[PDB]
Amino acid sequence: SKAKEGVVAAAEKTKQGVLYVGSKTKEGVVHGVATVAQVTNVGGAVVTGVTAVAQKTVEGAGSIAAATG
Amino acid sequence: SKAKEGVVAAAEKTKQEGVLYVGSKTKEGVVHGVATVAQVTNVGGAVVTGVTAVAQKTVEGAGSIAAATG
Amino acid sequence: SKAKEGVVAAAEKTKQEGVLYVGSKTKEGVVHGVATVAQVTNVGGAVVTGVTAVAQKTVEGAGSIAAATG
Amino acid sequence: SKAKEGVVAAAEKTKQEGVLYVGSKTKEGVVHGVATVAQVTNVGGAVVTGVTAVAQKTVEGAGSIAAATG
Amino acid sequence: SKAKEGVVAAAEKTKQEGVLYVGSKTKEGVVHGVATVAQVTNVGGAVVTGVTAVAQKTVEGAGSIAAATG
Amino acid sequence: SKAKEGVVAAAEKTKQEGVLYVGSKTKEGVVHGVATVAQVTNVGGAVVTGVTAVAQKTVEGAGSIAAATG
Amino acid sequence: SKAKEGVVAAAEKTKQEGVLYVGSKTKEGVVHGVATVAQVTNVGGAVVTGVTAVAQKTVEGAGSIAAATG
Amino acid sequence: SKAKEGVVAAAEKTKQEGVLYVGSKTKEGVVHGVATVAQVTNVGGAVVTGVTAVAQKTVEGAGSIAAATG
Amino acid sequence: SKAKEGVVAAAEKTKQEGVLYVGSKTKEGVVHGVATVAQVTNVGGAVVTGVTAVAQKTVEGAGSIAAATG
Amino acid sequence: SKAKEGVVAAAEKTKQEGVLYVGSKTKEGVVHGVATVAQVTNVGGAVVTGVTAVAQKTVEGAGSIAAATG
Repeated sequence: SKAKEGVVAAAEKTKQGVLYVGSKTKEGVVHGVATVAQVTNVGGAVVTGVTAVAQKTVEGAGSIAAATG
Repeated sequence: SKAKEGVVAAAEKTKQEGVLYVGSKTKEGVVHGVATVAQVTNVGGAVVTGVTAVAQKTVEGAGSIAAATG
Repeated sequence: SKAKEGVVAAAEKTKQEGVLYVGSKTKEGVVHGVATVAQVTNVGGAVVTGVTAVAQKTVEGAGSIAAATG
Repeated sequence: SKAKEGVVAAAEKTKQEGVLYVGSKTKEGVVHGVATVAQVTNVGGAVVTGVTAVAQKTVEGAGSIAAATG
Repeated sequence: SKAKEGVVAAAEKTKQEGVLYVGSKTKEGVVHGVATVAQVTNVGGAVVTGVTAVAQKTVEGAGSIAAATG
Repeated sequence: SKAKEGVVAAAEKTKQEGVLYVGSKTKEGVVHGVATVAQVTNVGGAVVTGVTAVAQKTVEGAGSIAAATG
Repeated sequence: SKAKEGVVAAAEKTKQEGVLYVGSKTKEGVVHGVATVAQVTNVGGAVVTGVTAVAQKTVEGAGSIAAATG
Repeated sequence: SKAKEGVVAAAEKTKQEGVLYVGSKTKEGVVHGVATVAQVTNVGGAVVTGVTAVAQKTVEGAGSIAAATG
Repeated sequence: SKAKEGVVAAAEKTKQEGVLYVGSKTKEGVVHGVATVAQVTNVGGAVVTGVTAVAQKTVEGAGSIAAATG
Repeated sequence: SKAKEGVVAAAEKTKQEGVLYVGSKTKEGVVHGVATVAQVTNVGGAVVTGVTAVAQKTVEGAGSIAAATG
């Protein structure tokens, strides 16, 4: 009895400045997340560009659980 | 008895000057944010994509992803 | 009786003039952030990709990744 | 009974003029952040990739990665 | 009964003028951050890659990695 | 008594399945043809100027360019 | 008494398959033809200026270019 | 009494499956043809300037260039 | 009496499957033709300037360049 | 009486499967043809200047260049 499952228990969180970005381009090609022709979780930040800035980003209580077959 | 299942349990949160400037000047931008050509794709946090991509204070709290397969 | 599972228990967090300047100038950038050509890919912290990539104070607290295989 | 399991228990965290400047200039940049051509790939801390890549005060606290094989 | 497992219990953390200038200039840059061509690949601390790569004060506190064979 | 003359004396001629093929393909070309100032110019042959310039059997007989300046 | 003359005596002629192929493919070309100043000029042969310049059988007979300046 | 003349005196001619192939493929070419001044110039043969410059059977007979300056 | 003249006399001609192939493939070429001044120039032979410069059977008979300066 | 003259009496000609193949492949070439000044120049034969410079059968008979300068 094939059963390609995935057994997941996942979370908790019980709680109780200047930024400047200047840019100039010409003829840019960007591919953020591709898939050509197999899972792809994301639980934190994925930043993609020609200029990519990430500040104070991934702060607290993440969970990723994957399964397969 | 094939059963391509997935046993999910994913949630909890029982919680009891600022300047941002972005100036840009492009020419001929070709952007593909999230593609799929011819298999699942979860997202539980930020996915930023551009020619200029800024992300500040984004993912804070109780982020949960389960996955299974077919 | 195949069962290609992933047995997961994963999280918790129980709590109780800064200047950033980025200046750029390009010509003919070709950027591929996360590809897959023709295979799991978890992401639990930051993935930053560009021609200028700056990450500050990013991954602080309670990250968990569990994977399986078939 | 072939069962390519991954047995995971993973986390916890129970708590109780800074200047950054980045200046760049390029011509003809080709950047591939995370590729896969034709295989798990966990990520629990930062992955920074560019032509100029700066990571400051990044991975501070409670990270866990668990993998399996098949 | 081949069961290619990975048996993981992994974490804890129970707590109780900084200037960074980076300037650059290139021409015709080709960067590949993390490739895989044709295989587990964990990451539990910072992975920086570029023509100019600066990582300051990054991996500070409570990481854990565990993998399996195959 | 200035006299900044010019004597031009220039003419006479007392005369008693070839295949040509040109293909061109351009993206974003820019031409300037003969002149720009911020100064005479006598022409009696071909001045051919382009991104693809072909001149076949052009100047034949009694080309008689005269010039004089002061 | 200045007389910044020039005296020109210049002409006469008392005269009693073939395959040419050109293919050109360019991208982002820039051409400046024969002059730019910020100054006499006499032409009687083919002045050909291009990115692909072909001149066949051009100057035949009594090319009589004559110039006299001050 | 200045007289910065010139006696210019020049002409006569009393005359009683060739395959040519050119292929060119360029990217980002810049051509300046003859002159960039910030100055007499007599021409009576072919002046060919390119990134591919072919001159066949050009100057035949009575090329008669005459110059005189002051 | 300044007289900075020129006596130029230049004339006469009393005349009673060739395959040529050129292929060129360049990238990022820069050509300057004959002059960049910040000055007499007589031309009566072929002046060819390129990144591929071919000159076949150019000067034949009665080429009579004549110059006189002061 | 200053006379910075020049004198020339010059010409005459009283005349009563060839395969050529050139290929070229370059990258980042820079050519300057004959002059970069910051000055007489008589030309009587093929001045061929290039990265690939070929001249064939170029000068034949009665090229009777002359000058008398200063």
